[PDB]
Amino acid sequence: GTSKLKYVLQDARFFLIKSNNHENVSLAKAKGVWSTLPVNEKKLNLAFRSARSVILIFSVRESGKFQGFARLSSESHHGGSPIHWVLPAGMSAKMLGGVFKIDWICRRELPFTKSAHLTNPWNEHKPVKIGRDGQEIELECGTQLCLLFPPDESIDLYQVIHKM
Ligand SMILES: CNc1nc(Cl)nc2c1ncn2[C@@H]1CCCCO1
Repeated sequence: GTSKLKYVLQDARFFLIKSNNHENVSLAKAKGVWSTLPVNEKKLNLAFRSARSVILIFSVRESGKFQGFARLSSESHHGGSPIHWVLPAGMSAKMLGGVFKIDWICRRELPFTKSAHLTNPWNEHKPVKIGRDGQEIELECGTQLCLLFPPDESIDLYQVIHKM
């Protein structure tokens, strides 16, 4: 069903996450972690304290799709297990040092063609697929985008709900 998903998305904030490569999104799905550039890291840390749920919606650049979405379960933290990110042209591990823990809500893909009817008020009502890494998505647009994804029947949202 969709009832527990709607409960998790209640009063959530949504952020677009753009990755330069598929390898880091696969690593993120396997390990439950994400790292971003310092400007977005500060934005996400502020949002984590302010909202019942912060939702990251992932899109690999040039893929024409979203690769899934996840809930932040922690603020960023330094040290800890070193994540072996594949680094873009000039993106040292120092610029990705903060690690957020995340709980995946959906690991299924959604092609951009299926979201063409959704526009983001916080990006000049451009289609929601358009936006820079870290772009915030307004509540109503973000909720409807997350409901567009195929159900991920391998995920049990019971444990996610207890962390709210
Ligand atoms: C493990 N996290 C990341 N992995 C990769 Cl490949 N790229 C990233 C990541 N976080 C931010 N970016 C941005 C996307 C816009 C252009 C500069 O890079």
